[PDB]
Amino acid sequence: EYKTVIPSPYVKCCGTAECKDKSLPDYSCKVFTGVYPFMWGGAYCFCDAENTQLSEAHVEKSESCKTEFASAYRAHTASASAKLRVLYQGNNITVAAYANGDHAVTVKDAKFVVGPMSSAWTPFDNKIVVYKGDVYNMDYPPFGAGRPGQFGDIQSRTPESKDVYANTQLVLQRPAAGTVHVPYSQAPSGFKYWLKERGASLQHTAPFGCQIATNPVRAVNCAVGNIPISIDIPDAAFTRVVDAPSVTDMSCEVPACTHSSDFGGVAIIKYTASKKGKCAVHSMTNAVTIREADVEVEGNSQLQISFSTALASAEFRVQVCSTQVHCAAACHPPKDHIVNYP
Amino acid sequence: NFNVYKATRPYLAHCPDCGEGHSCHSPIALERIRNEATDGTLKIQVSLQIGIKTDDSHDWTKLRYMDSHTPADAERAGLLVRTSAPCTITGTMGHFILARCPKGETLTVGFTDSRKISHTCTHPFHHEPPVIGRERFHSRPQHGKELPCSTYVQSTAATAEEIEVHMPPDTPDRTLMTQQSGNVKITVNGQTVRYKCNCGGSNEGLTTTDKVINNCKIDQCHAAVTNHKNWQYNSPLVPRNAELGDRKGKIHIPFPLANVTCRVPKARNPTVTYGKNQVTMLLYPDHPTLLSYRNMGQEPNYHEEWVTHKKEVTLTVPTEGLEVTWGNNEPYKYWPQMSTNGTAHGHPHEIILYYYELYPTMTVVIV
Amino acid sequence: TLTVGFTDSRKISHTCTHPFHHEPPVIGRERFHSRPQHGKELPCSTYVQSTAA
Amino acid sequence: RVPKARNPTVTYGKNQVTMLLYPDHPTLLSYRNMGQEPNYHEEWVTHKKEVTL
Ligand SMILES: *[C@@H]1O[C@H](CO)[C@@H](O)[C@H](O)[C@H]1NC(C)=O
Repeated sequence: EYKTVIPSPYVKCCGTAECKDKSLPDYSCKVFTGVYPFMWGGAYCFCDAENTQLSEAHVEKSESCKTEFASAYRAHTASASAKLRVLYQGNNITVAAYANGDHAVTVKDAKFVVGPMSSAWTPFDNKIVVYKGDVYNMDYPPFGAGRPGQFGDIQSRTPESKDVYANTQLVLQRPAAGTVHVPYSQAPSGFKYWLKERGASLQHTAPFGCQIATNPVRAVNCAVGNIPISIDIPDAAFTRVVDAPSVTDMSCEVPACTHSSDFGGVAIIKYTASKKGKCAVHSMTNAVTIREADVEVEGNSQLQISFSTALASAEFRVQVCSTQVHCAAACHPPKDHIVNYP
Repeated sequence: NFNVYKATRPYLAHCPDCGEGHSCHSPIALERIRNEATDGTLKIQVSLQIGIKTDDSHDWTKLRYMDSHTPADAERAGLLVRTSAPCTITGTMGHFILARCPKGETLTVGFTDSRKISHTCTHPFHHEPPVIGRERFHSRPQHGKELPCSTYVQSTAATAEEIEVHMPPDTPDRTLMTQQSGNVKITVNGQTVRYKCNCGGSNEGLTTTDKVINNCKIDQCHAAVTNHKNWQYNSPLVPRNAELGDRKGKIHIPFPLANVTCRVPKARNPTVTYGKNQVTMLLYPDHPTLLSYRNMGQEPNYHEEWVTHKKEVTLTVPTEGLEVTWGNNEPYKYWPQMSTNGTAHGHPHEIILYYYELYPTMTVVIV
Repeated sequence: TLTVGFTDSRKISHTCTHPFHHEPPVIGRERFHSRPQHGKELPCSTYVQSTAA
Repeated sequence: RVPKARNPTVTYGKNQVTMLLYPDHPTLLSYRNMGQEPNYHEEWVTHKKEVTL
């Protein structure tokens, strides 16, 4: 917002004033004749119509700008950073890295590399305008061509730079007869107004709902494309096959299953193993997923596993201790049609 | 102790409204209104000083006002302001007052004189607090979220916000004159007065002593006391001294600006009923509030409505999910799950329902 | 609405009210609510303080 | 007395005028042809409407 400075008008009697140009933004001046102002104690002066009035005004930046303002940037490209959680050696570990295929991060003797982002799509735009805590995709007018009553009506290079540019059609008018005062046709401030018609923020208009923050401005949590990850894992974690207990006498059964967004499937497997030990479990068909990663096996015992599927009839193999076991079942539709968690 | 206003003086300027329709001259003229603060508190510039006496003290009891080209002190208590109902004053210093006032369109100020007189002025100024957050709230809550917002402060030491003060030009008053059998008598009573008359002889002259110009009508001319002792801070209404634009003497404007957190109410959690791939949210506004919804995919499907009554709204979820923002509360996400148990595999086929409920219009036109 | 009230020598407040819809007529196109420092002048009916009818 | 109105800001086009109006309070805007046919129109405005003629 801008402040309009209009010092005390110059009054004169029996003589005439004159306009001297001022090298100030949107500075304007005018003169009038025949005005006969009156004050509390009576007429200012005697000259009935020979008197004259000179007025002038200009517009400057407001000190409030140092605290409140709207800033227009021309952000074009972006970089990606991401946070990952990895189950390693039976514990959750957090990693942070730039998701552009360059940053490499060492953790627990293993080297992780993430990115680059498959999709270059962004929710932002070449030109953006930011308020205190809001961001807007909007093509601001070019500097020095602000249209009055609209965003950019006053342009400043920086909040502290003294130089400014303005366009406000500051036209004066003849003062009311019998009174001493200065009228001004100051243009209404388009900046304050734009705050009134800002519209929807980009945190709602962004496709894929990429949450937007500030200081710094980032777009976060939007699902687009995929990520490549390369992990160099030292052999220390690796265990020779002989170390792992063997497995035999594999049987599978499904007392019931329910294709749903949750782990609605339960499978009971009878197994026999050489010795007590951990053993990984996996499903080699992408159509089905298993919540569990590994499990301890003692020998001729059984175990239960919770899994999620989408097939009406679930017919799949399961891998454990380098062995395959079939599993066939007929799931049923649940009752709910929509869920909150993803 | 923030004492820079030694040589200042109040105005007595043409206020736009002295009451009852006619506009006259009052000591409470106002010419500047600042409302850029998001919180809603307003600075009000005022003609007359406050918090001082003639001896330049700092007690808040009194305030300075001009009258008959002479200063006087009046009780600070009677000062008040209004827009539609009595407002609340918080700032009292120099020529600026910090006040907060409910939604109002005009703005008047009033005070009681040592003259036991009520002097009041008003300006039409549309004061509309900006709705911060979606929930258009009018009184901040016991419980709610906190958001940043601009506002003012009580500090009385500014940083390079200067306002010039200049020597008052003059005040031409003819009460000093009086006709003595065609002999005008001008009384000075201890000031510097320039008289100037179209009459001959001593037509012009600056004096500080009572004078007489014989054989001339009082209405012949006018004279003005030329005061140049205590400076008067610039305003558009006051005429200029007629020599140049600026004059030495600058004062800082107090009550700077900063942004602080402010509270904002949450919204009644709506009651949601259910249907096939469809959600029926019933909403209780409790006050004007915004409800928006958008798809979770590459297409927004943006919508945002204002609500003030209980609307029961229905949304059809897409296969990729849908999120709805209600007031300032955290948005709720709903994404579809499989549709129905109606379909089932068995001796009666009942597979068309399978391939319709799941992947409707697909794997069915394939049939 | 429109109410009037007064304080008695009885040190009592006596008040009455009538529902009367008071709507000033908008004079001119610009629906203005407080008259300006600067503006045009138009005729309009009104009263006066004379005490001799 | 009665207030004037903020002078609108007018932009341009082929045989077309785009007047942007700042009400500052409820106000009336009307337009009419200069010929034998009025083409009368008169609207009330309270927000900044950008109108085209
Ligand atoms: C890892 O995160 C899961 C998430 O719920 C938690 O249950 C588990 O205790 C965490 N720690 C592990 C798996 O060691």
